[PDB]
Amino acid sequence: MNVVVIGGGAAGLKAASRIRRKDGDASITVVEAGKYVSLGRCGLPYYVGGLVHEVDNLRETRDEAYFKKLKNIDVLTETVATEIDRSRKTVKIVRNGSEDELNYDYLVIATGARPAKPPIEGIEAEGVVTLTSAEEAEKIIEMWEEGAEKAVVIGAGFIGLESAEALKNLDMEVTVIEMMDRVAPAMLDREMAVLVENHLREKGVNVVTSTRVEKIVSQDDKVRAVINGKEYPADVVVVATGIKPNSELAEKAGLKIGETGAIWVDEYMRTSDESIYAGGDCVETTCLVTGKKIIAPFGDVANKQGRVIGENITGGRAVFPGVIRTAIFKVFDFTAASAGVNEQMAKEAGLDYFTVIAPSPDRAHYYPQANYIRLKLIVEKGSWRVIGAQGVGMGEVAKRIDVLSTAIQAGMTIDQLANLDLAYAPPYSPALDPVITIANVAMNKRDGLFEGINVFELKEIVILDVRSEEEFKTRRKVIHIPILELRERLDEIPRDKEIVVVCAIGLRSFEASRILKHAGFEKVKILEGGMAFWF
Amino acid sequence: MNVVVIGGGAAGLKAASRIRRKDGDASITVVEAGKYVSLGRCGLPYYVGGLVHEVDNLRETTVRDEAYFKKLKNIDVLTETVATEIDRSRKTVKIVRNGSEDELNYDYLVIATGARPAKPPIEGIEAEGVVTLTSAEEAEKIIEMWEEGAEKAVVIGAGFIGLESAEALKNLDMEVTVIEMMDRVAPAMLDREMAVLVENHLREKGVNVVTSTRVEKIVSQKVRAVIANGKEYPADVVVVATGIKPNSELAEKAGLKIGETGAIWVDEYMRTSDESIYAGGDCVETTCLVTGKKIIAPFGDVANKQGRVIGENITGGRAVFPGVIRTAIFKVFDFTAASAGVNEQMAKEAGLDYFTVIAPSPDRAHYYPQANYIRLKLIVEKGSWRVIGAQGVGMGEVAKRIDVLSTAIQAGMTIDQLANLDLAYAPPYSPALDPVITIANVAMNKRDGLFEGINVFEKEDIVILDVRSEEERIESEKVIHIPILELRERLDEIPRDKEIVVVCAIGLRSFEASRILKHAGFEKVKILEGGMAFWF
Ligand SMILES: Cc1cc2nc3c(=O)[nH]c(=O)nc-3n(C[C@H](O)[C@H](O)[C@H](O)COP(=O)(O)OP(=O)(O)OC[C@H]3O[C@@H](n4cnc5c(N)ncnc54)[C@H](O)[C@@H]3O)c2cc1C
Ligand SMILES: Cc1cc2nc3c(=O)[nH]c(=O)nc-3n(C[C@H](O)[C@H](O)[C@H](O)COP(=O)(O)OP(=O)(O)OC[C@H]3O[C@@H](n4cnc5c(N)ncnc54)[C@H](O)[C@@H]3O)c2cc1C
Ligand SMILES: CC(C)(COP(=O)(O)OP(=O)(O)OC[C@H]1O[C@@H](n2cnc3c(N)ncnc32)[C@H](O)[C@@H]1OP(=O)(O)O)[C@@H](O)C(=O)NCCC(=O)NCCS
Ligand SMILES: CC(C)(COP(=O)(O)OP(=O)(O)OC[C@H]1O[C@@H](n2cnc3c(N)ncnc32)[C@H](O)[C@@H]1OP(=O)(O)O)[C@@H](O)C(=O)NCCC(=O)NCCS
Ligand SMILES: [Ca+2]
Ligand SMILES: [Ca+2]
Repeated sequence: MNVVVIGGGAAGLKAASRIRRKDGDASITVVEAGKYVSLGRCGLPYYVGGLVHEVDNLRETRDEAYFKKLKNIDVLTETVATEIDRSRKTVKIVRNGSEDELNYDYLVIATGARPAKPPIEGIEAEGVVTLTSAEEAEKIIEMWEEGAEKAVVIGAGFIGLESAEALKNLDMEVTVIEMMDRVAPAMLDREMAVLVENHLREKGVNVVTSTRVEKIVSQDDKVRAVINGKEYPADVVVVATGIKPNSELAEKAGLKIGETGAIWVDEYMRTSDESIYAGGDCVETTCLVTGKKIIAPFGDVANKQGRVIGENITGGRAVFPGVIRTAIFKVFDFTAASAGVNEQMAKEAGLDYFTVIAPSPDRAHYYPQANYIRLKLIVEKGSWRVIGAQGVGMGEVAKRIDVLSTAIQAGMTIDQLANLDLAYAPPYSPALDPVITIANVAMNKRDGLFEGINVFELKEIVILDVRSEEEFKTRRKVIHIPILELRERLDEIPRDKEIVVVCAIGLRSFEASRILKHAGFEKVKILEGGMAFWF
Repeated sequence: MNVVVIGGGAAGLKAASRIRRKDGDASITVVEAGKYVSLGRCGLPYYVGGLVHEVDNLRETTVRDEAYFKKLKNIDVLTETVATEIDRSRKTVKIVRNGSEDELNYDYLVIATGARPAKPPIEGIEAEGVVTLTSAEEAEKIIEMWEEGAEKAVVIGAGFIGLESAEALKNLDMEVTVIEMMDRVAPAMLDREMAVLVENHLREKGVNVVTSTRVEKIVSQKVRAVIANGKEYPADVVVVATGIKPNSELAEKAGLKIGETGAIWVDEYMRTSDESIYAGGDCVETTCLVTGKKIIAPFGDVANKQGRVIGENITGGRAVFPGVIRTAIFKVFDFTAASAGVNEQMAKEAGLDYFTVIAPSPDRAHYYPQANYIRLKLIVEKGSWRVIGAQGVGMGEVAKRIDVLSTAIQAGMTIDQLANLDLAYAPPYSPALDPVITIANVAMNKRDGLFEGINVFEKEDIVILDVRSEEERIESEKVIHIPILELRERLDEIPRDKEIVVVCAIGLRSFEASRILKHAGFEKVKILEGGMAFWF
């Protein structure tokens, strides 16, 4: 048969490659609009930053010849598909300025997504870019070659912050302007995003939240951006404020657009027309924790979908049930990562939930280069199914979020979580993995064992520092009694007042809280996270 | 309530601690036969190897002795007190402390006596220089014999303890030999195809290894070990790492039930025959969850999980420990080796009909710096399509993929649901499709029959189709070289007569070669799953 696919990225070409494997004499035409094809855009930041030496490192082991000689896939570069005709099973295209028509039996719509442009003045001014194409990344390189030293990023998304770091590695002053309460809003709660935020500031990236941008001042077509009513010079601006899926070829063909604005498909990835599969960044998908439909615009999602499309055109049955939003990005020295549902979207899903956060050693506390990762876990009440997890930190958080991610897709309970046999040795984890121990911490709050509160809760009431050595401390109703000294002292403690137990990262806070309870104290609050989030 | 606990292993003191947090009034007494309470054994190798400066560190928080457990948890820890007999009718425990004999009254009793090292019945096994890494005493015995100038060593056992000892001892710039009776290093964890990698990294790091050899005698004056083939290996230190025995003897002497393994039997609640007697840690029988088999999982993580549930039910709860999956990990030099779930040998002895697949893949996006290629092996059950075991070895982050796959195995995931698993991907952390997702797809490619793959084990007429660019490789004998990007065209070269075995660097471009020829109708085309990596 002949298959025509509209794309050129992860989705398009993986779909193409799998159909080639299943059928060796199907006719596969991939229609692409740009010069480059199969480019590893999921790296462009690390190219700007210098980790990657040249852009062709993100297409390697890859021109049209590669796809011809290897897979016998005919890829037409710099050709636009301008209309789909489902009645004649045709795709009209433009090439060399002379139009033509491709006839298909199966068709892949894999058109990706474009950067959403905030409707504001000066957006098209020179020096305002997006990190969507090789070309735009390079332009950032030429303006730094030409004397650019100040940068504004709009948006603390993972693309935003990675272009923040990429740009600071160019020795530019970076300021990031975020619309929301905290940095990385899709992935994190305030509670946690504080950390990331302060790490950025500590690396010379300035970060301002809960502000829009009003205008982009341009001189001779340059820049400076008006925050709240402030100005932030800028020789470049990268706009990273979300995406908008390239679905209009699909809508103008009668294909069904779901409430995200993106092409609706089913589990099989077929679109409304049976002959017409679509997948990747242009397509809607289901959040399997809540079942709401969303756009999960990631590269792993794209390969997974594009393969299921490939398999189906070839006659098989394969499903892509949905996603859970497990994302991860890398900041200077911190990792941040998210799985399942966070507090805002757990709220908008109507789920009754409870929250617990417990940081833990990376590897054996005594082994060299052990770090403290900070995990927050969101558990659904009654069922006790775990519905979200998030992590930020200095050392190895990615593994904990991968395990908690597959735990959440398993619908595991904090009960069956706590006894998950994990791979432990002193260089890899402590005896009970951070994921284990926060399972236990969830059940100590659930079982009402301890009553627990976060750090935003500032009401300054007595705070007890069950610590022991102050090099970093808080100023003050601060009474200090070492945990080891507590069984004995305990006299200072007053009672009849709210005492909020506070240790270094909350372990000893727990072990005190229960000590006080035995004592007879009525109000004891343990500070989740501990001095881990005090800053 | 007063609760007694035999031994301050991990299990013993986590059990006691969990009780303490839920009951401030209970009397908790812990009896310990040795001087040191709560030492972290899992770190003694890295102590000997020098990563950890002081033995005492393995007992720190940022020294956690009886005064610690008294001042902080109001737990009465009795050091150097041996528990000699338990009597369930009397509900008492006889202790000998100070060469005097007393008794301990109890309402609930916890047995957490751990395991002693199994000692192979050999002549000279009690000579000087022969050690186990079971206690801080034996560990610093090693360090002092090196201080006195020992340079030759022999390890018996390619288990994790033995292997960690090989690296620790070689870090002292000694010449280290490992002798293991079975055909492969790390038998309980790995298969031969995988186990050879670990082996070869050991020899390329200068710890020499002899497999499929027994130890027959130890000579002395002060050591030297004669090995099978009567090969004699000089020795100035030997560590025996041959396995363990659960310290369950007071239990059967008290009439409690001993399981088929020799360890104390426990139910899911971690109780024994006597309900007043809970038992956990290295002395207890456990369930392997994929096969239902009864086993001994003498690991520190299972010890603490049990210890917590034990403490939870003494203190009026409902704790459950269903078993384990035998997910273990060790580090040898620049390599990491890990297993979860069932292994080939244990799968056939469990009688399950399964298939296997091997597919190495990059640590991170190939263009990102410090990408390594981990090797994953996946054992998937027939009919169900459940993933029942995985092994991974390599330089790079393998541990992540075995933690995720171990989770999938305990959740009963099939390769079909494994392929869709939403993981955390960004160029510095994984490639677009994580190695786990890729092996899932390669498995569904075996099950779907799209490729016939065979392992690193070939003397039959056949042409080895080599797709690669630079040959720096198999050398020869029926090898035809055609790089993959020219293969589409150059075909009347590959004789459409003989069985073809496509071999590439990692196994990936081979799959696209094998399918290319499938289109060409070659029929008798098979593939080397694993790639060039599994080769000598
Ligand atoms: C800077 C950056 C960093 C990223 N980092 C990550 C990350 O860390 N992790 C992650 O998971 N994801 C990341 N992504 C996202 C990832 O790139 C996308 O999810 C993935 O590229 C999806 O590709 P796709 O095939 O859906 O669309 P694309 O890869 O965008 O492919 C679009 C192609 O379609 C072609 N096209 C579109 N419409 C037409 C038409 N009408 N006619 C002809 N051709 C057309 C265009 O030529 C374009 O070549 C990142 C993206 C960017 C930009
Ligand atoms: C060198 C080494 C490295 C290891 N590495 C790892 C690893 O990397 N990963 C991993 O998962 N596991 C590892 N382990 C295993 C881990 O130590 C065990 O799983 C764990 O120690 C078992 O806990 P336990 O308390 O049951 O045993 P133990 O901690 O040994 O507790 C036994 C205690 O009971 C006391 N006792 C015993 N009998 C009596 C008696 N009759 N009277 C009084 N007291 C008694 C003994 O004094 C001892 O103090 C390692 C073990 C060793 C030795
Ligand atoms: C690679 C790309 C062109 C598709 O090419 P592909 O041939 O389909 O993908 P691979 O190179 O890994 O080979 C894929 C197949 O070989 C298989 N394979 C077989 N043995 C294997 C082995 N030992 N190891 C790895 N893969 C193996 C894989 O399972 C996969 O199987 P499948 O055909 O059933 O799907 C596409 O992913 C792309 O466009 N990448 C650039 C866009 C992108 O992802 N950007 C993100 C930037 S980080
Ligand atoms: C340390 C030991 C005695 C257990 O004592 P413990 O006080 O109960 O263990 P911890 O120090 O971790 O404190 C654990 C408690 O703090 C809880 N906790 C509460 N909030 C926490 C937080 N924010 N972070 C960490 N722990 C927290 C833990 O869940 C746990 O409570 P719980 O199990 O009752 O539900 C035992 O593990 C041991 O002997 N370790 C050495 C033996 C060993 O592990 N050897 C292997 C060498 S690596
Ligand atoms: Ca994802
Ligand atoms: Ca384990």
